[PDB]
Amino acid sequence: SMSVKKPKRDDSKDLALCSMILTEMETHEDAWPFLLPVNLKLVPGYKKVIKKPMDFSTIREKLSSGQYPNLETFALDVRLVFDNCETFNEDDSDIGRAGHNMRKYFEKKWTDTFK
Repeated sequence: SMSVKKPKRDDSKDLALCSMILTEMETHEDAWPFLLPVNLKLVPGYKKVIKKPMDFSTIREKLSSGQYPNLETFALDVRLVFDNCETFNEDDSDIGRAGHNMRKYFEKKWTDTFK
């Protein structure tokens, strides 16, 4: 509350560390469904169904231009990529499986780096 603060967690490396996690996600062999925005002209149903599209290239641009206020807003956009994928793709599809694999990969790096 006013003039009463918990001790200061060092957040000065968060930007660099989220960049490293994102590089590791970008270079994973199963990243290909997630590298670029879904083409809304060429994929029927996507525009109407997926209210907030997100992809790794869009996160990389937001990261590089100071559009994440903190490391939690960064994790929210990564998770959004996988939540969108589960909404649109069957679990038993190449893209569906890719999404589960990447979410697992992300969540481990996240815990090991920050928790």
